[PDB]
Amino acid sequence: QISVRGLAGVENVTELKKNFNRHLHFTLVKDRNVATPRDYYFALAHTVRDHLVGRWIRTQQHYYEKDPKRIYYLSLEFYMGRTLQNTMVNLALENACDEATYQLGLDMEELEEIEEDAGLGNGGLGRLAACFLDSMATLGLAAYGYGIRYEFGIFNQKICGGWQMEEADDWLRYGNPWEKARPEFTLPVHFYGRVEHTSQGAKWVDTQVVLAMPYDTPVPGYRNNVVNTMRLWSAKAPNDFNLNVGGYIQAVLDRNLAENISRVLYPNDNFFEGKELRLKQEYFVVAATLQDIIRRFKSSTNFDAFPDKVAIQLNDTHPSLAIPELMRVLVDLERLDWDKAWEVTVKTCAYTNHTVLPEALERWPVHLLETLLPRHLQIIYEINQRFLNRVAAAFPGDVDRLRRMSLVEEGAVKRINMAHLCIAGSHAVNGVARIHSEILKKTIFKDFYELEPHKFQNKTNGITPRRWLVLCNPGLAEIIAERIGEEYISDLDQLRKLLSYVDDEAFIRDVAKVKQENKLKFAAYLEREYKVHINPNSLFDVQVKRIHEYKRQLLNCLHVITLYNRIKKEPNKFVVPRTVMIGGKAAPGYHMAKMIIKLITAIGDVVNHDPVVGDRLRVIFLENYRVSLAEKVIPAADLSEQISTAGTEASGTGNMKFMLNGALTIGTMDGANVEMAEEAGEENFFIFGMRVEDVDRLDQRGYNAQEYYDRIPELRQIIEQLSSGFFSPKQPDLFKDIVNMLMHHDRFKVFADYEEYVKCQERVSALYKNPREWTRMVIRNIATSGKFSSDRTIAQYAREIWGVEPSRQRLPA
Ligand SMILES: O=C(Nc1ccc2ccccc2c1)C(=O)N[C@@H]1O[C@H](CO)[C@@H](O)[C@H](O)[C@H]1O
Repeated sequence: QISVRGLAGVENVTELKKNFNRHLHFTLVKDRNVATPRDYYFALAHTVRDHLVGRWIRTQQHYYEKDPKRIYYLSLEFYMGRTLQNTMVNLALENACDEATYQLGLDMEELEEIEEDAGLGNGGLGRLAACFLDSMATLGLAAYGYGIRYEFGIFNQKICGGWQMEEADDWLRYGNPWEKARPEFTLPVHFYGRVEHTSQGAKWVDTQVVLAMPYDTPVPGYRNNVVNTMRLWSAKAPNDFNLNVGGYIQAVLDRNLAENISRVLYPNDNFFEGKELRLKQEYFVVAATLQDIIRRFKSSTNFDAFPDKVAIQLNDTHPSLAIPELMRVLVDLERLDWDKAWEVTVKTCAYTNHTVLPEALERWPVHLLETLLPRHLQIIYEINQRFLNRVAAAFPGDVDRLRRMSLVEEGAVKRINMAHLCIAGSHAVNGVARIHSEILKKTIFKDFYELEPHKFQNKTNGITPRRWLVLCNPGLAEIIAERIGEEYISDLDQLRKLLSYVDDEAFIRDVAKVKQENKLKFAAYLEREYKVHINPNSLFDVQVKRIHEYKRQLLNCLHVITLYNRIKKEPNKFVVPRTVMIGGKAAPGYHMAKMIIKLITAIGDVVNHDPVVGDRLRVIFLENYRVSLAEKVIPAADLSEQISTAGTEASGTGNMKFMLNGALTIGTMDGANVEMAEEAGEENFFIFGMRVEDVDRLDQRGYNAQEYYDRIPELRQIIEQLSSGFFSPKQPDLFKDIVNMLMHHDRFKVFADYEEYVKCQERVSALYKNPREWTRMVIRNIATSGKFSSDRTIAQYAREIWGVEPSRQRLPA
């Protein structure tokens, strides 16, 4: 059908069709008379998987021969989404499979909707890991993703009476055709026990053993025949575990205790909960991974070359135990001296920070580490002592620097600061956008920066143009390719060439056409799967991301209510119609975030059924926001809401997805928004609100929300409506907590940005009245979105952190 989806050769189509029938018969044990769409999905999945195998075995054998430096990306989260379409795209099989399935009398797009998302992540940090694996394969790096195979990923969100209900994400129920169990590579992990000191070193003894079983998932590069590996550990009890009939039975049933380690992903987005189970997960992935790393290195005695052959990237502090675990192995097991072991560790490890919010930082109580990991605590104390000696020597007599920089936090409960541990034990520390990285140097890690300025770097985040353009928006990818060819898909800087098409009337028409088709298709999806009705001619105003106070979904709510009140005041006046879509999950125990969801639905209940409003304003809450839903709503959007309080969103990546797919951005000068506006030109961006400096000034003075309430009549009206029960007639005080929070304890200064936000929103509406000028500004965004490709991000990591050269050269097919 379309060019970028590859060739549908006579011979390829014939082969696909016969392997499809072979798998349906031999693999699924079905015949065409009983087969359901799910059976058809699986036969296709298995048929496409067959094409990976040859390339996967030869990629891995190639690494064994050439022995390049290996990159180990350690993460507790990999937010993968669906795999079928992505595999077809990267293998150039999409059109062939489309043809082959059509000839079998099947609709491939219908089959693609049957795949479960691999939802092994919460949000941004998890999806970054997924984009990174794609880019590393595409750039020909010898890279491995290492994490946990959660039986249950992020929960499915259902909305019931406006409230969020959580249900288990049983994603493995029908099986996962993409993974390959490797039980033969199972490894032991130790917990608890005690430390014994001998003539020749410390020994960790009397431990409980949990087995770690790896599952390998292929990661194909873009049309380069490279297939890398994502290895995910699963927890298994040993067979002498807990080993009378009641006693015998119970001992077998208690195997569950060990296997609970890999059962479920913690659903917290930017908040730290000090739970033992979570600590076990963190050690589990670290201990199993490091043994695999060492095994692979030994199959290349001399650990001097270890950092020449190994890089370990820590995705936040979650796998921070890699540092003392590497020390433990090198000192206790390999018998290296401390200082040499430490040199190796530092040169091997690097740390990426993803947030500045204090409540998100990992601070493990000492008594937890004492019981679960007694040897690691000793190594940590030893690391701390040697580190503080260096601080003392560099800043003599600065006793307060010593307590500020300590890995050990004293107080009610003693805690270990894992961020401090990572900085001390890594040769490189980076933030995820230029503004975020500067904030790390000037505020939270200022002391560490003064000690070791050379450690601190920036690596602005990116998103893969494969999943986030070609896969989810084939229409846009095609019209771009018509003008500038296909090479941009792996070299996104080439989109700049679209600047010379900004006054091209054909191109303007095509861009606007692709968007309207995306909007029609999404409007249909809402009717079919959710029986909700929207005007596809209205402006699609969307904010999708995790529900958090810092992200200020509440500021969006205030604008929405303002528009509604303005309409009710002047019903027969013209306003640009909007569909306001807000989606995202709240962490199960975050009361305020759950209250915000209820507020959103409550506004919709009033707004969507007011006859005077008509189809001029619609408020929709997008249920169960996840990777596969993002792939649908992002191409359909006109306006991207990126309205976090300046200084709080480290980078953001949703912002980039929208820019690449033809939405204009309303946002604050926060995270990557700053660099996006810089690339496109500020005139092509809807920037409003306090900058970081303005937030600082307001804090020095003290934030008084009352002041804004007193001086803004429109804001007063909204608050009074909330208090009085306008949006909750049967529970008049339902939103008292929200009002109280806004008036008295607002950490994120919602009121302070309200006026500029509403003002700027009027400028958006004005521009949308002029279709040709809207579209020309759109073209200016798409054309400057090149910097935000994860290929760029990964090449910077490779060159400035890992010390390896990316390559676009094909491996033989
Ligand atoms: O901190 C994040 N997530 C988590 C996830 C689990 C956690 C568990 C315990 C404590 C903090 C946690 C933070 C996160 O997603 N941060 C986001 O990372 C993105 C990728 O770098 C950024 O774009 C985004 O700005 C940032 O908020």
